[PDB]
Amino acid sequence: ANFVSWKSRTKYTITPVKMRKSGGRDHTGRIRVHGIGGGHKQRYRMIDFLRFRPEETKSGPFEEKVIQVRYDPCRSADIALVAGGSRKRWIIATENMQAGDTILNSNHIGRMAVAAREGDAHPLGALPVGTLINNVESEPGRGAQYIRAAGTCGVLLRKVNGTAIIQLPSKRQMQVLETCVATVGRVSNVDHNKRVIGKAGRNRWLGKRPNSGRWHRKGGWAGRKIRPLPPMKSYVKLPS
Amino acid sequence: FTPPIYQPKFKTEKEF
Amino acid sequence: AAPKNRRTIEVNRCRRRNPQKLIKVKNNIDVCPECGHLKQKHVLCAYCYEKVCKETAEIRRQIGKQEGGPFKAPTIETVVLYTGETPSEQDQGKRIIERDRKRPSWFT
Amino acid sequence: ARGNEYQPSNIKRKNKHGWVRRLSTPAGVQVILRRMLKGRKSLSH
RNA sequence: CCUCCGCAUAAGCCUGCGUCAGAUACUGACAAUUAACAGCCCAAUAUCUACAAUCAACCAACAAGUCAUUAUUACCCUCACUGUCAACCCAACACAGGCAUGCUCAUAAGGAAAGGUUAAAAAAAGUAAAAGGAACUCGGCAAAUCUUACCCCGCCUGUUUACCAAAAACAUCACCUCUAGCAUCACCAGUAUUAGAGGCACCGCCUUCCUUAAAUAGGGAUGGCUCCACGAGGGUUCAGCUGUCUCUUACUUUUAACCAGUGAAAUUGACCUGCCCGUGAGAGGCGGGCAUAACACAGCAAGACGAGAGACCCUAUGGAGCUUUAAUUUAUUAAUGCAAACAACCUGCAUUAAAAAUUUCGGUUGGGGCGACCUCGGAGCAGAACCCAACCUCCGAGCAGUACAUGCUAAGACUUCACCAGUCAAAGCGAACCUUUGAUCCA
RNA sequence: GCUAAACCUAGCCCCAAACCCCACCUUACUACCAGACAACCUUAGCCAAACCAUUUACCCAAAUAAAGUAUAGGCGAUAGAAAUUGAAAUGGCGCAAUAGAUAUAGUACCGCAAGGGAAAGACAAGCAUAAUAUAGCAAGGACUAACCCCUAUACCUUCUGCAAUGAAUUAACUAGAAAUAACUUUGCAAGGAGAGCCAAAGCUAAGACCCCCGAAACCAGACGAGCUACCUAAGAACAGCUAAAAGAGCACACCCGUCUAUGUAGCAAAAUAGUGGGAAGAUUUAUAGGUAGAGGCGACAAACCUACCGAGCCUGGUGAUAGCUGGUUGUCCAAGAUAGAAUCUUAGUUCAACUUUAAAUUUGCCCACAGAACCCAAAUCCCCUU
Ligand SMILES: [Mg+2]
Ligand SMILES: [Mg+2]
Ligand SMILES: [Mg+2]
Ligand SMILES: [Mg+2]
Ligand SMILES: [Mg+2]
Ligand SMILES: [Mg+2]
Ligand SMILES: [Mg+2]
Ligand SMILES: [Mg+2]
Ligand SMILES: [Mg+2]
Ligand SMILES: [Mg+2]
Ligand SMILES: [Mg+2]
Ligand SMILES: [Mg+2]
Ligand SMILES: [Mg+2]
Ligand SMILES: [Mg+2]
Ligand SMILES: [Mg+2]
Ligand SMILES: [Mg+2]
Ligand SMILES: [Mg+2]
Ligand SMILES: [Mg+2]
Ligand SMILES: [Mg+2]
Ligand SMILES: [Mg+2]
Ligand SMILES: [Mg+2]
Ligand SMILES: [Mg+2]
Ligand SMILES: [Mg+2]
Ligand SMILES: [Mg+2]
Ligand SMILES: [Mg+2]
Ligand SMILES: [Mg+2]
Ligand SMILES: [Mg+2]
Ligand SMILES: [Mg+2]
Ligand SMILES: [Mg+2]
Ligand SMILES: [Mg+2]
Ligand SMILES: [Mg+2]
Ligand SMILES: [Mg+2]
Ligand SMILES: [Mg+2]
Ligand SMILES: [Mg+2]
Ligand SMILES: [Mg+2]
Ligand SMILES: [Zn+2]
Repeated sequence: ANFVSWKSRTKYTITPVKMRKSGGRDHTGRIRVHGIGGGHKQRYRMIDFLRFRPEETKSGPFEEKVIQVRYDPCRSADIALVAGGSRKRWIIATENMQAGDTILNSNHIGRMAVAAREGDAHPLGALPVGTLINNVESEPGRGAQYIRAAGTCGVLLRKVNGTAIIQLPSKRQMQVLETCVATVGRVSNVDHNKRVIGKAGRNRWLGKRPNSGRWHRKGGWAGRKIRPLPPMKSYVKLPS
Repeated sequence: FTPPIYQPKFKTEKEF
Repeated sequence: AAPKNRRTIEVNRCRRRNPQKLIKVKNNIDVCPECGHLKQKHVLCAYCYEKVCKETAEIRRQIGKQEGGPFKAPTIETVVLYTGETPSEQDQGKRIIERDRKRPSWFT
Repeated sequence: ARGNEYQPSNIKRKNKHGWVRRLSTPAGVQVILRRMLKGRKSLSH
């Protein structure tokens, strides 16, 4: 197929980008993921997941003003247009982020624990143990990848040496260098669980389509079965 | 079902 | 139901050469004593009728020219006059259709 | 109900069976070569 | 007198009812659609752009909705080219079908249901119907009317077997289970309130009588439950309504029949093609009787084992599909292990899986289940050479005991009806001094 | 006397020899701007093995011979060398328009496509002249005489045998291809043969003998998503009333297809009329694009993927295979019959038995006695005669 990814834009921008739906299809044109197709046309707002991104020819901790908090069609979380210095960027909004609020993005690992105010980003080394966090990086400067969905919140479980133990929302422990940045608080749109789809049409609007033949293997779906050993073959299906 | 078979048109388009 | 056997030409001849299928000879054909044309007894002579139809068509063309338009049927009688004819006392107050030919012998 | 499977459109015809698409693959080039060998008046569509 | 028709665009088609001349909207010749409509574009590099739409003003949201421009640098010429017709396209057809959009909502546009006749049957559609009003029928199907009530199933709106099934089936919100801690081609420019897969079913809670006169019909005395609403679902019912029926009739149109024109198809061994009884297991044709001038036309459907298709059973060391604890593999992937190259990556060799791949379906017993049997020997079972009652009945053998010449050789014979195989055996040599199966290949 | 009937070269087959202006890859046949993707990679399977699973000949670089030998091989079906040896050089006991090329042409036409692919040019049948006469396989025996009389259960094939199969009819076309031995007739003869091979009368040569059509399939490589299924991009449509931001109600357009009737070679290879469901949505729909066959797609009906999808279509392997069905064409004569065993075998085959031909030789069949068991019938066997 003549499929070229829509994710071709190279320069970050605030303008929503026209994104092409896939239908669950590979670049080969064959269905790779079932149950995807249609839905409301959407525009993609490029999220800057690296909260500590000091502006060009600038460095050090910087503050930013929350211009607005907006619904994002491409996420469970709602996003925040936030402006600092002479630039604007989209970030993931925390639970109580409001328009006009101020946000701190620092790389400073203070000797003492920094007062953790919801919404600001500090290196994990600077946070008190037991603080709720989100938008957690795996490596310093990689960019947030974990705890990004609406209402999610990891816990800074431990800090020893230069390594911090985080409890991901799946209640799995993760080891990250304490120099990696995370933002304080739980992600916004905390009521995303309680939303009721109500009707099949709403899922169709969200772009989920009812799809069958999801396995493509001979015989379709087949649950795993325990293959009895030769000694145990005599007891597999004992008649009544 | 067996589809109908059409004879060639020339058999029936002949003219003096 | 399909035929069980081909019908023979002998059977077919017996069928399609029956007197019921043969064309009957007409015995009402005679000769029009007027013009000597063949006519059936109860039917008008074809040639004489064609004559009358052609003359009527000419008269009606003249009538159409005189009327000049639809929905112009006169509320008065009509008289056809040929070359060398003059309206009579009875033909007074009747629209005159003038024909360029002479009065036909069969017209009166 | 059936029989009208052909819904003509010159764009689709040329894009599906045209000379350029035939030459776009080695298999289609061999299609054209077979038609030329047979002597077809119309090599492509 | 008739039409959701017409006119345009799109798409498609490609000169396909313009003129003339020859033929019976055909052939040939001649002509024609004129750009303003439409198509065919942009000089780039950068950098810009959060703020829907819905009369966009209030109100109302969620499903969150392309609108891409500006600064600098280049730039000077100017209207080319192409579509433009038609009664049209896709359906083999001048096909009652398919066919996007803008306008007209009955036309200002576009058309003609009747070739002529007659007024049979049967057939189709329609209209009307005394009295009755479901008595019809599987069923109130259809028609005419307009209502009532309740069960079963599915929560609902949707989806499906294009062309016999629209459903109780599939989906579905809701819920549950399982898997996954993560970036530059799907999932996803997402990140556990996420994503993928499976199940389940919205939700919510608790843990003999009646009906009719007659009623095989109907209704009522983690699961168990709860039917709000909805349904061309499946049952039942009141009332009404009706040609469904008692029980059919009349009329109109189509069809029909006759006249004229044009003109198929399945089918067909040949036919000079009767009835009764008999035969055969079923007769137009055979036997015995009977009948019997010859042909049209219109009906009918008893026969012509009517025609054309199809169903049921059986078979084939015929296919194909499916499932597996059928057999054979693991080439390929995925894991490991060992070597190889110095962790990644990769090669080779193994092992385990996943996914697959290839292949098969013995015989006898109305079929199937559960069986039993399949070779050999002995007896029934064949009275008197042999052979045979297969199928079948009973019994026992895959030997045991003995000897270790119970060796070697060799005339002549028998034989399980073929062959294979299996038996007996004189003479001779040598020691001593017999009573139950299986080939070839391969090891 | 109509329809017809006939014709002979247009060409073709097999050999030999010889080695054979302009436009056009974009939507081809389109005068005129930033390239870069540029190719290489065991065939498989049908089939034979009477299944099938290892296996099962296939442009080779001198014919013959070695030799179907050595070898290989579920050592079986079958496959199969080499050393060595060393062949010389413009025609038709071909077709003559259903033949010979498919060919007048890869045209017309058919298909979306890949593909498929024609026809034809120079008194047969059917009818008419001239319908028919009781009764019957349509005739035969006849007869003065057509009929009347008497006799007479169509053909082919498959069944044990009549039922069943096929056949409108004419013309043309349409189906027994070969070795191991034998036999016969020549030649020469302990040798034959124009190297090789055979030879204890052989050797050399000739003559005689082994059909046609048909699956469902399998695999390879193409072609197909202008239908349909799903998806992508960017569009469009949805009156009126009720209701009020609704997978809301009634109901147009539009989409569908509940029920009935008509239609059933039809208007239609799924339509028509009425009725009915949806009709601001999980809606309908135009345009362009995408996913391709063991694959796609599927709100799962094994549904749909160009009218025939439990697995598309085309071409090729391919003249697949068929123990099954059907067919298998001059005349005449002669001989000619039921039968055991084994078999993944009982729809087949091989051996036996029977059968046919040729040949050699001498007994063969029938049978009178005599003879064939104890346990406790009819007949049969055997053979001097005849
Ligand atoms: Mg279409
Ligand atoms: Mg059609
Ligand atoms: Mg008319
Ligand atoms: Mg009429
Ligand atoms: Mg009444
Ligand atoms: Mg009743
Ligand atoms: Mg009632
Ligand atoms: Mg009754
Ligand atoms: Mg009804
Ligand atoms: Mg439902
Ligand atoms: Mg519904
Ligand atoms: Mg259906
Ligand atoms: Mg239906
Ligand atoms: Mg009842
Ligand atoms: Mg007529
Ligand atoms: Mg009888
Ligand atoms: Mg008969
Ligand atoms: Mg009759
Ligand atoms: Mg029949
Ligand atoms: Mg015995
Ligand atoms: Mg024997
Ligand atoms: Mg085989
Ligand atoms: Mg020819
Ligand atoms: Mg004749
Ligand atoms: Mg027949
Ligand atoms: Mg499409
Ligand atoms: Mg509306
Ligand atoms: Mg609605
Ligand atoms: Mg669907
Ligand atoms: Mg099912
Ligand atoms: Mg098809
Ligand atoms: Mg064959
Ligand atoms: Mg004889
Ligand atoms: Mg065996
Ligand atoms: Mg057999
Ligand atoms: Zn006269």
